[PDB]
Amino acid sequence: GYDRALSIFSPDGHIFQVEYALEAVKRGTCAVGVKGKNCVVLGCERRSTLKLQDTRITPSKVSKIDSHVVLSFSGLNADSRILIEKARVEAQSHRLTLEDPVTVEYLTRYVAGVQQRYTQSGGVR
Amino acid sequence: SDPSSINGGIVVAMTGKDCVAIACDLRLGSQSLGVSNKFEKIFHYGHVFLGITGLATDVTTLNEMFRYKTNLYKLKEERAIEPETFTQLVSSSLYERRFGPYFVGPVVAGINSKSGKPFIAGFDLIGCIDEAKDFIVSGTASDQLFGMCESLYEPNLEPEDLFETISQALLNAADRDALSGWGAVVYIIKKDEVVKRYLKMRQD
Amino acid sequence: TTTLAFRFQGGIIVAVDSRATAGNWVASQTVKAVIEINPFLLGTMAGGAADCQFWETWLGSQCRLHELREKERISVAAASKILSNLVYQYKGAGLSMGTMICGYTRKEGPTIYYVDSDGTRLKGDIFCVGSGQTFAYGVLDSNYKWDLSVEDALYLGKRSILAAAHRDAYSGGSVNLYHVTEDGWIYHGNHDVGELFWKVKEEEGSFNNVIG
Amino acid sequence: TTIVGVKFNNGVVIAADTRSTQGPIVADKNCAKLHRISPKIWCAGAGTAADTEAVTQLIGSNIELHSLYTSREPRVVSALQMLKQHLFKYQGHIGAYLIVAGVDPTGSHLFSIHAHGSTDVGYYLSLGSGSLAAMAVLESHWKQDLTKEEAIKLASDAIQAGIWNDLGSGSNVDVCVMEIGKDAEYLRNYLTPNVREEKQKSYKFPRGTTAVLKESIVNICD
Amino acid sequence: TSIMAVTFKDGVILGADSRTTTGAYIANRVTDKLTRVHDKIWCCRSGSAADTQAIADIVQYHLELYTSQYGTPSTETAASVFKELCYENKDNLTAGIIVAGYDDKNKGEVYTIPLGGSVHKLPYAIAGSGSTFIYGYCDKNFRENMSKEETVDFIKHSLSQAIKWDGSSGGVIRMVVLTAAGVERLIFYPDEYEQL
Amino acid sequence: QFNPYGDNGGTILGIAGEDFAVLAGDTRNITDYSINSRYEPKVFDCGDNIVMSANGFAADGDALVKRFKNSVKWYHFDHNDKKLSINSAARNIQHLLYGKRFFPYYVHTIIAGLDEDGKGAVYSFDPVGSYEREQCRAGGAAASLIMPFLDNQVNFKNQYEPGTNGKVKKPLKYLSVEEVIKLVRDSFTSATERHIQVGDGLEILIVTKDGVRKEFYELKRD
Amino acid sequence: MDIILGIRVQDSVILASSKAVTRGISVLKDSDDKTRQLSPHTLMSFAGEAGDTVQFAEYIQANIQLYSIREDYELSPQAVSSFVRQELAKSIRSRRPYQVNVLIGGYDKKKNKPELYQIDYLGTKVELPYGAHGYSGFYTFSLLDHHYRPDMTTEEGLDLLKLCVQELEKRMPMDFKGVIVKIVDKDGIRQVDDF
Amino acid sequence: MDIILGIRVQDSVILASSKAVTRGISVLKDSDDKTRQLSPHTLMSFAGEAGDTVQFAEYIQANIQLYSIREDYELSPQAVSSFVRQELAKSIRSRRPYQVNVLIGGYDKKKNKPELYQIDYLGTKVELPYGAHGYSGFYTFSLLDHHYRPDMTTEEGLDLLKLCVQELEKRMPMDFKGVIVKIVDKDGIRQVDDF
Amino acid sequence: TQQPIVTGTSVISMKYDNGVIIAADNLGSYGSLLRFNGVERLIPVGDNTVVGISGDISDMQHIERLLKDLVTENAYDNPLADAEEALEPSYIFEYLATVMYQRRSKMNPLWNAIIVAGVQSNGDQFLRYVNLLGVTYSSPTLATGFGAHMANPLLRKVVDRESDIPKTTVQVAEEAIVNAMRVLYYRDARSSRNFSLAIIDKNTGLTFKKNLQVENMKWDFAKDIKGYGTQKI
Ligand SMILES: *[C@@](C)(CO)[C@](*)(O)[C@H](CC(C)C)NC(=O)[C@H](Cc1ccccc1)NC(=O)[C@H](CC(C)C)NC(=O)[C@H](CCc1ccccc1)NC(=O)CN1CCOCC1
Ligand SMILES: *[C@@](C)(CO)[C@](*)(O)[C@H](CC(C)C)NC(=O)[C@H](Cc1ccccc1)NC(=O)[C@H](CC(C)C)NC(=O)[C@H](CCc1ccccc1)NC(=O)CN1CCOCC1
Ligand SMILES: *[C@@](C)(CO)[C@](*)(O)[C@H](CC(C)C)NC(=O)[C@H](Cc1ccccc1)NC(=O)[C@H](CC(C)C)NC(=O)[C@H](CCc1ccccc1)NC(=O)CN1CCOCC1
Ligand SMILES: [Cl-]
Ligand SMILES: [Mg+2]
Ligand SMILES: [Mg+2]
Repeated sequence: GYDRALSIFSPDGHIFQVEYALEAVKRGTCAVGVKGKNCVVLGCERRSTLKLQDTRITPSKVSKIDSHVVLSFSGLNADSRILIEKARVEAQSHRLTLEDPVTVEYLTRYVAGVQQRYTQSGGVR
Repeated sequence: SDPSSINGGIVVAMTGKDCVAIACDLRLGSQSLGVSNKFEKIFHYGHVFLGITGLATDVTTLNEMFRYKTNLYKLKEERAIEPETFTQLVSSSLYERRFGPYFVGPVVAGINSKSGKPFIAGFDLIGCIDEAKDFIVSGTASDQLFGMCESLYEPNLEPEDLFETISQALLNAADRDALSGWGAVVYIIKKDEVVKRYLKMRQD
Repeated sequence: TTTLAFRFQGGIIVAVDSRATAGNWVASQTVKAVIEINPFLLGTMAGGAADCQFWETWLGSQCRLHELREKERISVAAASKILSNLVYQYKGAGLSMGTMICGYTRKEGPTIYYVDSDGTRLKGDIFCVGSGQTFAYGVLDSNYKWDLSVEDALYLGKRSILAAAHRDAYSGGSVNLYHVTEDGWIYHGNHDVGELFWKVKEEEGSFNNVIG
Repeated sequence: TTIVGVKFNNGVVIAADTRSTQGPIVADKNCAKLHRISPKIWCAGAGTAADTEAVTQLIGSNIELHSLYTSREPRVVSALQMLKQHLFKYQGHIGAYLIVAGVDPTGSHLFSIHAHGSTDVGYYLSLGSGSLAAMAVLESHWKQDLTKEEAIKLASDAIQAGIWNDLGSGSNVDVCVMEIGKDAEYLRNYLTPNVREEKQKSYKFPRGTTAVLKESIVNICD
Repeated sequence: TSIMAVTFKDGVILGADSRTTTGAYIANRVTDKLTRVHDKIWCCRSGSAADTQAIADIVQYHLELYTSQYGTPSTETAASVFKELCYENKDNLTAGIIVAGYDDKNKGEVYTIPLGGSVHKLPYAIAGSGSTFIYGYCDKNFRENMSKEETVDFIKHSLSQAIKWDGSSGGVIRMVVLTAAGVERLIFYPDEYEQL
Repeated sequence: QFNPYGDNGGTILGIAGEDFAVLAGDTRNITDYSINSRYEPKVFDCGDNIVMSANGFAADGDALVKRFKNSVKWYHFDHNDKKLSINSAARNIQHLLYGKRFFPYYVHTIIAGLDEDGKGAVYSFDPVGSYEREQCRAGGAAASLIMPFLDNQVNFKNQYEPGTNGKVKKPLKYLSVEEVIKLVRDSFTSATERHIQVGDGLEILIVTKDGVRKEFYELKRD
Repeated sequence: MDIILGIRVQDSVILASSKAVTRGISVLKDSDDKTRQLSPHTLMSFAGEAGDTVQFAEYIQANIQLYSIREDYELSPQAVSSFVRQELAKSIRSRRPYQVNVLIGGYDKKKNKPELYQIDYLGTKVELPYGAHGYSGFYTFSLLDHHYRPDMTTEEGLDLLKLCVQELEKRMPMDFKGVIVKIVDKDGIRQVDDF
Repeated sequence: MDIILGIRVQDSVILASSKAVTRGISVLKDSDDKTRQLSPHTLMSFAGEAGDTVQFAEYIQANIQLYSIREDYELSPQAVSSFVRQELAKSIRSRRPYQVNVLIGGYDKKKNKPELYQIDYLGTKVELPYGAHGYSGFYTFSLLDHHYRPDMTTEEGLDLLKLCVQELEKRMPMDFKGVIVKIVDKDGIRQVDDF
Repeated sequence: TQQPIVTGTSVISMKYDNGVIIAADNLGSYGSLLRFNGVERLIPVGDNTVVGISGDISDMQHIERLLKDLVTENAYDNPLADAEEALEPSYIFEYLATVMYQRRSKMNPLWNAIIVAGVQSNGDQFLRYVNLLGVTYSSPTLATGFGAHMANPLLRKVVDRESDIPKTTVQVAEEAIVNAMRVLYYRDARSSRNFSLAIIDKNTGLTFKKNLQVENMKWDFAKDIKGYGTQKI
């Protein structure tokens, strides 16, 4: 298996691969989250250099993880699908073992844990 | 499906100074289910006492059989049967059914009316006689009784003291056996008086 | 064994006997058939002693890890399911367990889950498990009401174990009582069947079949 | 069990231990395994306890009736023949393993019988669970032309080997000496090397320790 | 067991070891497997000790009753009585018997009776567990009309090898000589036959 | 077919006092009806004032004791020479036993020592790891003989105060080390009389705050 | 055959017996009377192996009726129970034993007392205040231990019996289609039609 | 676990499942729901080996719910039944197979038709107008052959179902403590509380 | 799961005042067939230990190879291999006992019964038993198979307990062993007349005796034994 340590420290104490991943997020289309008194709203930008698009079938920016939780993102679109899939699986697994749907904090903690694991695992960015 | 441990129960007998004692529990069950707490396992024919453990149908059958035989003995002999003689009758009768035996563990106890000597004996299911000076044990808690009797017993105990020793042997052995207990009876036998006492024990 | 647990107005009663046997040999009269998973959850033990002891202690470790990670008490549903999913992995290997996971939480209220070694997991109001379960059911069913007082409920659980201890050869020794509330469980003492039987006989007038 | 038989100058001696077992449990610590078939024909028995007693008594009964019928003292070969034909008929189901010995008008004799009905002749024999321990001693110390006192010593030493080394055997040593021209002497508890030591404590209870529910006088009289 | 019977010029000789076993334990190391059913009709016993003894006892009874009525029986007649018992009770018996006898008319005769209860008249016969190891030796070395001393050496050497290889055979080598002269018993100890 | 288990006999006994605890066991080792050794110890000092015995199949018993002794050693390495409490040892042994739930150690295990309050403690285990603290426990071949005697003499079961109409029980009280050893010696002499696998010798290990002392007594060798 | 119960009270013996007859996965009948009158003041209920039960019951019935005609006299319940026990005691060591368990409820006219005897197929006799055969006992015995009193009336006994049937109907796996109840007292035997 | 039934009518699928849970000689529970909702318009009832039943049902439920979230779309009853069959078909050749028999009742929203699928533990799928598992079929099938019509209403289906339960309660040996009935139609899944 | 094919019978041994004695016959049986007669079942390890093995011979030869390899391995990087860091009987035994128990725990045993006899560096006598089950025990006398039933009783008459060891000389002890081997030849159907005997003394060291024979046997009384009961001729 491919083992290379891609995410590593630099002399100044920075992990450049993690910081360059933030640059990819900075390139991505804008996404905003605002929570009110009895609701949350997720707003998302879609760039207009793409005409002749089919909006029926094009992947939506906001994704349902469960019937009560949603996930939007900014950055690499292909990467987001992997996090969304894992989150959806964990959501059903939680219902199966705990007999209760995930809290938003728990689901976030899981997704964040996956992201962290890819910052100190060999062979992955 | 082991005939000797379906119904459960125990019998123990001891000797003392010019006396004998025989005791038994009162349980009758069907494996785990307790059915009767009044099932006495000690019988007597004249001054000869017989305790029987094992399969309950055979206990009842053998009592009826030895009552039958001792009644005829008395009519022909014109005297009551003695413990030594009765012991041989039990052995003969059991071995008669050598290849289809009664599933029992009988115990004889009594005092010879002529000599005045205390006498006890035990048998296996096919009639082997086990005579003893000290004590005889039988039943589903025989291992327990052997342990209690071997440590508690001492020779030449007076009737009142012998009562305490045999009662404690039975009680503590019965409490370490699931299929024994549910009450107990003790017979104290002197040359020309016999006392029967019901013990208070835990009912589980 | 005989173990029971029932739901009522004032929470949950748990009552067990204390006998252990190896065939007809009575190994112990002082066994703890109620295991304290934590200050709020109880587990009953029936079947394999080691299997129940080992895995319900293990369950308490998993329940402790849950509240460390989630900063919240584990539900009775989630706790019972951790145990049931575990034994289901070992299905066919020969585990022997019949337990009741009892607890009281805010979202659930008083809750009892029967969990068994062949994978069964049942929520219910009344359960009796063990070789003397039928004897305990008989007394429990005929006298059970939801509007029982805490005093009367504790007695019914005690009286039901006594009924089994008496009839079932492989049940007896003593009775251990527990009352489970939202703030935790309360131990209501060890009651020797030897003294308890005669006491109940005299005061209640029951057990006339026995010579007293 | 351990049982042995040893021939000597003017007769034969047999011996046995005194342990009776019920699985791993010692049922009788001092049982008699030496049986009288006739006054001068004795039998040592191993195996199923009830079978050895029942078969020795039956043949002993028939030997007595035979002795009365023929006006003669019974012979060992008669007891041997009657026993083996009885045992053979039951195809081993009567678990009696015997050492038969005695003196008669023909002389002194020593045989063994197995449950299936086979017999063996010898100057020294051993049967039972401790037969290997005993035979080891017999094979080590036996010789031709033993005296009475030498044969008793050899026999009891062979039984002791079983007592100490075999878990099936224990307690005391019984002996019976059958010499020609003399009455047979049965030496019950010839050796008692397993006396129980004094107990550390007396377990005599204070009177009234045992809780009682009912008392009643039992009527044994008519 | 290792047993054999061999006819020769003057009559017949029976031979046997002296071992009786219970598993691997030797219950008797000085057994006598050569048994008399009549004055000059003997048999070699192999198989169950109980069965062969019971059979030989019955045969001896039959031949004693035969003699009282009809005079001395033939060796063939004796073998027939053995067969009758072994064949009719084949389901309950484990007995391999060799019958050997001396007539004045018929001289030495040997009949072997295996497990099934069949009868086979032969010049010589071998049987028992240890016989398997000497089929080759006995076939190569047997001759008809041998002398007494030659026959004794043949049996001695044969059973020596049987004993050497068979754990179920051992002890002493017993022999019984049947001729017009009478009945002679012979014995041979380990120190002699082992170093042959 | 190969049978990986065997029965080496023997019996053990653990009693707990106020400020002490004893763990006794006979020194006889057997297979079937043969004696392997008249002195083969099976009660061991494992360190940290813990004594241990694993009776039944000796090979499994020796392996377990060996593993626990090793567990104690590593407990010191990993936790700054901390003393392993008797309760912590018990829980550790459960995991050793249950670790082989599907190919068990065929042994009844008993340990003894002092708890963290200085009071006597005895813990007993089944072959797969279920354990319980007790004042009294007999294990092994003659456990069925000894245990009900202990119930009667240690815990005063079935004993009522004389004259009280069987209403007042005999009061529980701690026994002296002298009185406990008397009960142990009488327990084993009684077991030796009636169980064939029990005898030869008795080795007792006493545990106090001062350390671990030994006492040895002869038993009948039949 | 499955459920048979018996309760002895102050002045009578009450027997309750299930009505179902099941073979395989089919309830063939739901109105079966699992009892025979042995004499005017003696009733026997039965349960066990198919065929054996009725064959045994009727055989006993014939023998007791024969005795009654011969002596012009009714045997006591104790005498009848002993006769029945001996027949089962013989049977158990036969080539093919009767696999039948019985309860014998009777009223002794000489003693003026009700009597209930429980006898299993081995020939194991016991006199009891209350009795059961099969799995029924595992529920009813503990229930009766609690609620039973020796001085109860026949009506109190019937209520006590209703309590048993309800518990059985709640916790028993099989549908036994209710019970036929019969009372034995000084006036003989009668059936309760509405239970 | 024992009795599960299913009837497809004109505009709905009706599932009936017994409430009893029995272990040994004790009915541990009499209110057990032997079904799981796989999706808003698909319901699965189950019966078989203890533990396996619920473990399997919930595993299927989790997988279908995962699919619904991923695609934001409900799978057709036919698609779900095929998925379930394949899981059982895998299972039967495993080290320890799921011993579970199921009925899948669903309403196809694209076709506007009710659908009933019967799948046994081997992975044997059949679409039926009416179905059953276990010994129940031996009574109900012949009964439904006679009384069933394809154009029946939901109310007519419930009466037809009552006729089945009555027959089972009459002739079945075991007490199954009645049934929980659920209806699947265009408006989803709902439970009949009074049956 | 095994079944033994070619087997070796009893191994017997005992302690005496200055050391230990061990003996075993030279037979390799193939069931009832006494197949192989030149089989050495006593295997010395160094000059202070002798391992006696009974049971399956193929497994015995495997154990020989292990012990031979153990000596080689101990000599590696060990300047004191013939002195302070030489192999002790206790080391050799514990190794075998570990192996036997590991093999039984894998349900694939070495079908043997082993007795390790030797003298330790401090002069102490070593005598301990181990078998296919991994069961271990020590005693003043030890024996396997039939030897356990017939030899031990005879050897225990000489050394019945620990205190009898200083009182027992090498002459007396060897005499008892040789006598025991004769008794086994009388009574064990899978035994041979030829045997080997080894003595490990703390003073005189290892003495290995090969090609011994059972002698001074009693067979003469056999001539007097006729029939099985009645028969006179
Ligand atoms: C009532 C009392 C009866 O069911 C309860 O169900 C109790 C619950 C309490 C004990 C928690 N159950 C038992 O007492 C239970 C009955 C049982 C046994 C085995 C399987 C199922 C149910 N008893 C035990 O488990 C006893 C507990 C001992 C006495 C402390 N243990 C044993 O029988 C052990 C181990 C049995 C075992 C289980 C699983 C795999 C292998 C073995 N057996 C022994 O101790 C036997 N003996 C010990 C001494 O060494 C030789 C072997
Ligand atoms: C040595 C001690 C052992 O080899 C001797 O051989 C002695 C012989 C002396 C006593 C003449 N043998 C015994 O002590 C013998 C050993 C034995 C046991 C079982 C089968 C064969 C041999 N023990 C007995 O015969 C006892 C005698 C008792 C102590 C009075 N009997 C039993 O152990 C009986 C066996 C009866 C039996 C029936 C059918 C076929 C064979 C044997 N067993 C029981 O009593 C056990 N059990 C008690 C509960 O009820 C059911 C039976
Ligand atoms: C050689 C040995 C084999 O060809 C000879 O044939 C001799 C014959 C001589 C004695 C005339 N055969 C034996 O020694 C014979 C071997 C044998 C064994 C079993 C069946 C047939 C042949 N041994 C015996 O007959 C002994 C003699 C006793 C010890 C005096 N008897 C047994 O071994 C009995 C036999 C029981 C039997 C089985 C089948 C048919 C008839 C009888 N067996 C046992 O006692 C079993 N034993 C119990 C203790 O545990 C080990 C097995
Ligand atoms: Cl013979
Ligand atoms: Mg009880
Ligand atoms: Mg001994």
